[PDB]
Amino acid sequence: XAXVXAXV
Amino acid sequence: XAXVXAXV
DNA sequence: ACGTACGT
DNA sequence: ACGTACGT
Ligand SMILES: *C(=O)c1cnc2ccccc2n1
Ligand SMILES: *C(=O)c1cnc2ccccc2n1
Ligand SMILES: *C(=O)c1cnc2ccccc2n1
Ligand SMILES: *C(=O)c1cnc2ccccc2n1
Ligand code: NI
Repeated sequence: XAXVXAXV
Repeated sequence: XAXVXAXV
């Protein structure tokens, strides 16, 4: 859920 | 992610 | 419900 | 001259 590299 | 000239 | 982010 | 960055 976090987006820091993928954002899902 | 390393910062030695951009640091991202 | 998954990998992105740069230039001296 | 070099890899760090999280939860909905
Ligand atoms: C977001 O909160 C989150 C948490 N765990 C995960 C596991 C795998 C893919 C995506 C995820 N996203
Ligand atoms: C993004 O691509 C990415 C990959 N690995 C991680 C590990 C821990 C926190 C955030 C991350 N983001
Ligand atoms: C940092 O760890 C890192 C890794 N690879 C990259 C590729 C392109 C731009 C920035 C980057 N940062
Ligand atoms: C910073 O500007 C910079 C430019 N290119 C690089 C290539 C390899 C390692 C570190 C670098 N830092
Ligand atoms: Ni470059």
